[PDB]
Amino acid sequence: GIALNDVMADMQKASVSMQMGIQVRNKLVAAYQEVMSMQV
Amino acid sequence: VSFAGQLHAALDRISDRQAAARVQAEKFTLGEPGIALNDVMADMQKASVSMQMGIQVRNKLVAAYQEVMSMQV
Amino acid sequence: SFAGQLHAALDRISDRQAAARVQAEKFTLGEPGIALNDVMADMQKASVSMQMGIQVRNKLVAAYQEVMSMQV
Amino acid sequence: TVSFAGQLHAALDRISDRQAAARVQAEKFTLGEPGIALNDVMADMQKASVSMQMGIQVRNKLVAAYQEVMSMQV
Amino acid sequence: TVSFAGQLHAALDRISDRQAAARVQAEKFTLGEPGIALNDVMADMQKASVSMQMGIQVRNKLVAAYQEVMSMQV
Amino acid sequence: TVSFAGQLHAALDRISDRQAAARVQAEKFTLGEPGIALNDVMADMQKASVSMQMGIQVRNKLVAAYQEVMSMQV
Amino acid sequence: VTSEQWLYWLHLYFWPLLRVLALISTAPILSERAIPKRVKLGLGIMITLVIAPSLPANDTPLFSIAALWLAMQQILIGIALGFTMQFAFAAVRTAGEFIGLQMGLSFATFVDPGSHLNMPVLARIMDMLAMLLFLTFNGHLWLISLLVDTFHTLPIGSNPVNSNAFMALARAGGLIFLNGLMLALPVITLLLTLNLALGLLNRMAPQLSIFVIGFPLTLTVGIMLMAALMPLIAPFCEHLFSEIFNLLADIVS
Amino acid sequence: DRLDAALRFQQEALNLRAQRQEILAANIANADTPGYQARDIDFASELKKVMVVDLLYRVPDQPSLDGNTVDMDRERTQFADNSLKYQMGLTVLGSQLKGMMNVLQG
Amino acid sequence: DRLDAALRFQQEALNLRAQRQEILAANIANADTPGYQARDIDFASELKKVMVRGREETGGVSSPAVDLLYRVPDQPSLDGNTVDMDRERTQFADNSLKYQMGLTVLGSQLKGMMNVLQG
Amino acid sequence: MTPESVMMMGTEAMKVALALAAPLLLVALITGLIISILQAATQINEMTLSFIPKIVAVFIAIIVAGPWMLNLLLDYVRTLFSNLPYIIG
Amino acid sequence: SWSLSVQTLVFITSLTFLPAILLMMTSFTRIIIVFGLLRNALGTPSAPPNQVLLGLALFLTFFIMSPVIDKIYVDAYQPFSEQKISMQEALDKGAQPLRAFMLRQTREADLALFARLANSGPLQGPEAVPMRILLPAYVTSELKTAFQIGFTIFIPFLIIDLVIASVLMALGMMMVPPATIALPFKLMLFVLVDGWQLLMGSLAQSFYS
Amino acid sequence: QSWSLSVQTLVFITSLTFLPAILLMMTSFTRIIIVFGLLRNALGTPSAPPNQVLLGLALFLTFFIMSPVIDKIYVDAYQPFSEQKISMQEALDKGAQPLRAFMLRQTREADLALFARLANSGPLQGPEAVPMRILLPAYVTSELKTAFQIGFTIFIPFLIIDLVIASVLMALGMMMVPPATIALPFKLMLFVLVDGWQLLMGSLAQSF
Amino acid sequence: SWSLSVQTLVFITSLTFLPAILLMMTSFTRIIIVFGLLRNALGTPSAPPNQVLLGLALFLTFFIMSPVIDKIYVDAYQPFSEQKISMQEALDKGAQPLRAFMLRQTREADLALFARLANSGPLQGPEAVPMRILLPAYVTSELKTAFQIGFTIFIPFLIIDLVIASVLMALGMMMVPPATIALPFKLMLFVLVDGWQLLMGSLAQSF
Amino acid sequence: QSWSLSVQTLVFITSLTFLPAILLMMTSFTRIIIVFGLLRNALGTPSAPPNQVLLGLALFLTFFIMSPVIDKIYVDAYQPFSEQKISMQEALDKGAQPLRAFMLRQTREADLALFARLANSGPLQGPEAVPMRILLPAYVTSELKTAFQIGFTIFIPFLIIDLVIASVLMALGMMMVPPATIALPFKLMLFVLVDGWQLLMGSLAQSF
Amino acid sequence: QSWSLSVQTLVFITSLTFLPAILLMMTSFTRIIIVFGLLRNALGTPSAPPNQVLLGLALFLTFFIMSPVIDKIYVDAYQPFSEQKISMQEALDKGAQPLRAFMLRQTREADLALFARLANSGPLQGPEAVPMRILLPAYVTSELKTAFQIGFTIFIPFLIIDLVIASVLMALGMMMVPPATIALPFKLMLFVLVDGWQLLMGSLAQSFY
Repeated sequence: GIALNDVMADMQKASVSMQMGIQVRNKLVAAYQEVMSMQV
Repeated sequence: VSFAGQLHAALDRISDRQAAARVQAEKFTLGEPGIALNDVMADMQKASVSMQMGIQVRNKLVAAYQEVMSMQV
Repeated sequence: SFAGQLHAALDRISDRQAAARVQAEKFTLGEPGIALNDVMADMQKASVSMQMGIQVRNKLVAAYQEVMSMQV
Repeated sequence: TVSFAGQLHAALDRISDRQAAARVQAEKFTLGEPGIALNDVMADMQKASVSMQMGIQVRNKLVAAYQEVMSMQV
Repeated sequence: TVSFAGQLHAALDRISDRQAAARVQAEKFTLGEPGIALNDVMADMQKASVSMQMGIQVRNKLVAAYQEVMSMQV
Repeated sequence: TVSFAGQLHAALDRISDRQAAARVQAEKFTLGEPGIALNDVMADMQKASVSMQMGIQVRNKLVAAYQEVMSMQV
Repeated sequence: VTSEQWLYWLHLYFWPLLRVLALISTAPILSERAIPKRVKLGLGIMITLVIAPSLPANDTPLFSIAALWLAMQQILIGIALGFTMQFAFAAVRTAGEFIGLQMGLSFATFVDPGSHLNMPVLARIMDMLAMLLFLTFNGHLWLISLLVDTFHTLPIGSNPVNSNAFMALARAGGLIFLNGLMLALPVITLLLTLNLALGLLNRMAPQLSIFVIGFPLTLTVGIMLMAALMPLIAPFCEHLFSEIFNLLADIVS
Repeated sequence: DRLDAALRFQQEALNLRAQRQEILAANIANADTPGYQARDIDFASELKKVMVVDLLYRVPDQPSLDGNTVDMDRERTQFADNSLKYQMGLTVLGSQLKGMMNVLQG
Repeated sequence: DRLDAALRFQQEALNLRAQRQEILAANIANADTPGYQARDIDFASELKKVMVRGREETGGVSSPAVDLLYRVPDQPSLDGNTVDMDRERTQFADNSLKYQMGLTVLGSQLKGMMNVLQG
Repeated sequence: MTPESVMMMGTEAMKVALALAAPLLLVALITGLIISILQAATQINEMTLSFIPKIVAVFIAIIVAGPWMLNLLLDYVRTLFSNLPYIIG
Repeated sequence: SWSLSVQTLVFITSLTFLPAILLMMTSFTRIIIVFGLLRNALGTPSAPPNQVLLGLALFLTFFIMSPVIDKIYVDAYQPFSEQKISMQEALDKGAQPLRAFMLRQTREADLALFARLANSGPLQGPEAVPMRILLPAYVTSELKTAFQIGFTIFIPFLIIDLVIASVLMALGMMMVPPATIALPFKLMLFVLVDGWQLLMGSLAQSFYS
Repeated sequence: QSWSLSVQTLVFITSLTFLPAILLMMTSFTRIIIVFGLLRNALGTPSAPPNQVLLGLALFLTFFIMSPVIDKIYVDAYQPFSEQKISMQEALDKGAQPLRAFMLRQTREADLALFARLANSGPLQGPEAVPMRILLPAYVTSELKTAFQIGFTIFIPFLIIDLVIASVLMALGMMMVPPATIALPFKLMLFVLVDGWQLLMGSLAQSF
Repeated sequence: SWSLSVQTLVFITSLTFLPAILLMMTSFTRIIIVFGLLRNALGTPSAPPNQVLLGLALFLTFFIMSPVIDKIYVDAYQPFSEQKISMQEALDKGAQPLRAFMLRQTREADLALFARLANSGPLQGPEAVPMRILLPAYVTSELKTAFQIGFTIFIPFLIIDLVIASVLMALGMMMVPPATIALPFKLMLFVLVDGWQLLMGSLAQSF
Repeated sequence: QSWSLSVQTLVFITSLTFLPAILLMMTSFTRIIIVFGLLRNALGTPSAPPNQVLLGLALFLTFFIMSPVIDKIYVDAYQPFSEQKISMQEALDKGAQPLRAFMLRQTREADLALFARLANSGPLQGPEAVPMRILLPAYVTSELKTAFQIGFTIFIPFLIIDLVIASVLMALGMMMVPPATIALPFKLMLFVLVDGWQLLMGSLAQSF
Repeated sequence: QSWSLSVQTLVFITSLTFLPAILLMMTSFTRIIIVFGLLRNALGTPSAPPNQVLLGLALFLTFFIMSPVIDKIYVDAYQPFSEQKISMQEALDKGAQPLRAFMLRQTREADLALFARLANSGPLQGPEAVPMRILLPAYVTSELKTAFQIGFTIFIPFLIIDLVIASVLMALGMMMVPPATIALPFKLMLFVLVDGWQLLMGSLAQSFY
């Protein structure tokens, strides 16, 4: 069956990919709120 | 079936393994025939490894939850 | 100018990372002439350079945000 | 007239001097110099590390104070 | 007539006296003064470390609380 | 009628009486009173240590939750 | 055993979460700053937990430009839905502000445009009345349901897109004005007549009128007129919500 | 306390091993006393009784003239075995406590 | 895809280290069995093979698709096994250190990435 | 909860506003009209002398009817806050 | 049952989600939104230094959730602490009173919508609703109720500004800001009509009704 | 009976987390800070003195007001506890008394009655029967109400100046000027010629 | 191709400048200024919320960038997958449509001024204008274009206001303010002619 | 009596934490900052000089004004401490004296009396023995009052300009012409011609 | 004599935090954005171009203005630093001189004299010996004065337009017509036909020379 070598490696990736998604969304949301907080 | 179900299944499996190792250790300490010290010690080793795996999974899972709850909305 | 200097710095950091990774890869295959201590030292130097780049990026981004938040 | 820039420069020079002295002593000890002992080398390196950590912490506190003061609405 | 600065000064001074006493006891033991036991030296050193760590934690909590109180929008 | 303060007091009491019982057992075993065994002394001390670690971890979780709730803006 | 494939779960739970949270941050009432951020995040997380297992999971890696295109698509869909919904409240605010400006409530804008002195209090009154009506008609549940439904029409997977469709949302900018006039056409008209009446008074003995007799009379008349006109917004409120909703349904596809 | 229930079995086993170790060493020490009977305890039954002591006489193997029934070989083997089992119980109890600790550390 | 490809070499090397250590432990276990030729794998060639073509299994009783080669015996033995204990324990220790090296490299890379995704 | 209830409470609210503002506005309007007709009769025309008695009249209006407004608005707010948990949906 | 190590691990992990329980399963949410809206209404966006409002909301929630906590303790925590009910059954036993409170206040339309979105079968009675349907339905109902309460709260504080602006405009003082005049009067109103006792009692009734 | 020293250290270092909460909810900080914020709003300028200065000044005022209570606590609880004459729990119980009296003296009856109604309290009896968990929210509510009462009457003179200046300006004819712009210097003049800061501190201190 | 971690760092760093890209590189400034001036024209500085105007400008910007986005997709998004071209060269190729667009929308005078501000003498060709000289010139050209469009919008509303005031004066009224009378007529003219859709059509035609 | 080195560095870092509070409540930063904000409000340009520019100017002016006090602290207190001549406690006590003297020079006796009477301090003979806990709030209050006085006085010439332009526009019949649009350029011209910035900074420095 | 690598990295990262302060108090930025803050007031539209557009335009103009100074710093100081022929201390000493000269040429003598007197500095032999603590605030003061001069001069043609339009409106008996709304489109006309933005930026750049 699946060994610790594979389990840990995929677990870490998934953590890395989730962190990347969170950071990119945070950047996009911050940019959008900066645009909408404008004064026209 | 679901993620909570999978986590519950993993916890039950780990606890069952630990309880089996503990019961075999108590049976050996009891003096009942047929139980070898080799098997007791190896099963305790396996139970410790499984506990450590569960601890690591919990640590990461908590870290990921904290990361998500920090996400800006 | 300034963008050119930033590009040069990023290129140097990435060359550091690539050299360290290639040396570790060659050492993994068992190639002779590459020692473990050199591999570890190069890896740590690459990590230090990358952390310096990250810190410089953070300071520059904070400065840009502070400048752009002024009330004209 | 006491100036804060002069004091900061003096503190940085002291930290750099301690670090350089420790580094020079370690380099000389590696080269097989007779009149240098290992315990002194390690103790000097640890003292230099402590001094540089103190400098880093003071810089962090100063930067926090400056960023708090410059974030006012006047 | 209770002054919080006075109590902070008292606690800081008490920590200082504990550290100085442990340092002087170790100093005297090193010089080979009869009547000093190694176990008591180590015990008093560890007590001094515990007192200093308690002071560090109290300072951390007070500074954090002051920064949370001092950053509210009035 | 439940009481969270009462529950915390009961838990702190449980920890404190466990620690005091282990301490008194060590007291009697050091004094030389018959009937006390060294392995029991060590086991009770380790049980008290585990209980205190339980308390420390629950404290950490509760303080973190309270700080995150109180750091929110309405 | 003990697999727990994490990438599959992450890719199944991520993109629906992105779309739901993008709608949440812009949809009216669900995007108001008074809600704590964690409440909004938890609502999005729970909605995704309910919805995602039924959807086909995507396999594009998070470390690819395809992931960036997907994220841009979800953000676009969510903000488009929320903004098209917000257009109705924009129209109500416009109508209220215009009724208030014909009240003479803020006369300083005619002399100093945008001079940090403006109080569209009627606009706020009818804006919060419109929010109360939207809450009553359960518009937010509909919004959530349509956010779910746009999957069948437009799946998570990158799909090609159209053009004049965007114009439609931009062209919805006309409705804010058009429907706005439809809310202000009766009352303003009578106010207009009142002002006309005041003109007849000024055609008599010069000066000694307007700025001394016109303002209180027109203020009281506007107050009681639109107090009587309050029962009228609710059918127009439902009309506005229906317009926004079926425009969204027609154009999102 | 629930913590006691988890560690009750190993603590009782460890205490019983220590008591039986003392009894065996008393048998060794009194090997030369004429008229001394070699006493021992049945580990399993007493462990049941404590979890839910009485001394049993050892069956003599060789008849001595002074009435001493202590046999060197039998009790030396039992002493070594009890030492080994005491070490094993210490190992198991320490492992359980260390696991309970790494669950909490963080 | 990009992150998966960047971390694939060290991950595969670490998996091959694990399989080689399983083989070496099997050799150590069978060290007193009469008529057992010691088995070992060529790490570099099998590592390149697994990278170019993905990992595969004989069945799945399951086992890897690695080529189990025979070790040349040092000195003869009447029972008929070629497990020389010095060679086994040297390869075991070397594989141990190389597996720890792989863990260190992979952990360093993953931190080197969390540092970036850390703002 | 029903839209009829929403519009009824809105209408009652804004009639309360009308009752609060009607005395002051009406007093100001009457003073302005009186000063204007006096100006027309006397053939006097300055746009500033109509502003003088208006302030005094409107300020007296709070003296006389101010307690009534303060008692009406407080009663309205009190009743609204008391009936808040019965118009929930 | 689980091993003691597993039980301790689960207990420590579950201690993390306390803010989530407070925000998404408790009265705290519609005990705050109202406070934020009221603070927006009076024109003092700082006034009660937040922390003050958070502490008041925490005490109000503790006073309001008292019967639910009592029922959980008597039915789940007491048997669990006395080794009569296992750790994996105390959670299930205690999740029922909270689920019932979560229902007593969760509207229908939301329940129907989230029963449709899950593609679940017909729910003839409330006893067939799982937590996966009740959670977001309760959250949405609480948000809507809080916003309704706040929006009927907002009306008098805008009425005062309206009448202030109209009175200022009657006399021709068109360049006087109305907000600066209205703020002291809004404070006077909120002082006079027991601003907080009435609001506190109204919120508490809004829960128990 | 006494707690172990490890338990005492744990409780003592955990209790320091509630220091901002104690200062805000339980002391005079809330009323002073609310009055100060309302006074800036009333001055015509929203952020003339930085929030930091006002926060530090409010902290000093709170310390000076509460110094008698702190002295009573030190005499009753801190001093006999530090000399190892009473336990920790009994020291806390004894030291809660002067703070309870201070909280009661400024507590509205209606607030206490309401929060006793919501806590199912039945036969209360002596003012010395109110529990801390009932007394605290009533004290907070009374403090908020009192701060609002002080603020809305602090607002009065500046409204008087604003109305007088606007009326004079418009009656004179210059109706296109912004009255607030001309009024702000006069608000500052009134605040400095009355000694507004000193008198305001005197009033805030006397309010207790 | 350089390191993946450096690529992640650069990507997340470049994500920060998204408002800068939207404002300086696209047309968003033009639509936002046109909307602000149009709002100032009708006499109501808060009739449509700033949020709604910003979102409408965002949608208009997305449509009017759709051809440039398509060119970017053809030149950068697709070949980055087939790996015929990738990395910084593909990034420059994808940025090329943005130049072409910004060259199209930029006046010659602004580019000439910003070149003589950088001492770039040998800038002879018009497709090799550096970004440093192209960007602020493009922004200034956008400001001028937006102001011109705002004045063109202003003309009819100014005419209506003047006509209303003239009729009020001719009819004998000397005290009635013409703004109150002219506001609803401004709105009925704006709605009746359907000003909004023609305005967006002209803006799209304005490129 | 001398603190051990670890305690000394703990005190040093903890004191460095309190740096903005010392700058705001013990130096001349607060008065300069308040006057600058009021001046910016007075010109009709609420955001013309960015907050960071004015904050930097106030910081430099504060450093220049407090240079004599810092020199006294260095010569009398810090220099012997750096040469290990005196301990940290006595060095801090010696360094308090010049700063207090400076703060006492710029405080009002009425505020000192208010805070002394509020704190129930016993009779104090002369300025030699006044606790810092008493002097700091009184100095802060005096600084606030002085800053408001200076700002209100500064508000006068711009008020003159606004009134004269409004009257000139009104006497011409221009009833609906707002005076702010015409007054702002002339306010800028007035401030430029009188060399306003350097004159105001010199006046602020001379008042200390 | 050279600093250690750790100290050099610490100093560099610490000095990276002062970037907005350096930009405001040492470069051209202060004069530019302030003028923009006034220009948007002169046009009658406080909204104007958005704040971020003006800030970025000022940043680009500042970079173009300081291109010679940046080039001189790069040549004289940073190039030996990269090519290892200088230390960090000597680089900091040498690179500031061109920037000090740039600051001095735009510094009014009166402000410099004021800050000398206020620091009680000794007799400065010549410009070259002026301390930075004296040159920085004096430069900021002169910068503010020059920016206000430029802004007031800018305010002129729009005042001309407003006065002419108001006089035309009043000469026709149209007394009740607010001239601001009428004159705003003509201000936009004036800024468009004369190419106001390009002319203003050219004037600013030439002013710094």
